[PDB]
Amino acid sequence: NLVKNKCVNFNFNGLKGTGVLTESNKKFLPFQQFGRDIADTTDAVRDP
Amino acid sequence: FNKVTKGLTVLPPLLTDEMI
Repeated sequence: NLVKNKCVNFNFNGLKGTGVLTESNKKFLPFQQFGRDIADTTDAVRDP
Repeated sequence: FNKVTKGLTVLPPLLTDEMI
């Protein structure tokens, strides 16, 4: 099971990331997995 | 402001934009 607003070292299908998970108001398609900003840090992830 | 553009640390200015 996943957590919301509770920092963890989450592994979304091989993607290891740390931080707080907050709901996103920008919506791509779920198959479109993740993006990166100007700093190239991962910005979002979709869970199965 | 309009024209300017993990493991990274930025410390806030001791004098923020407001105080500057």
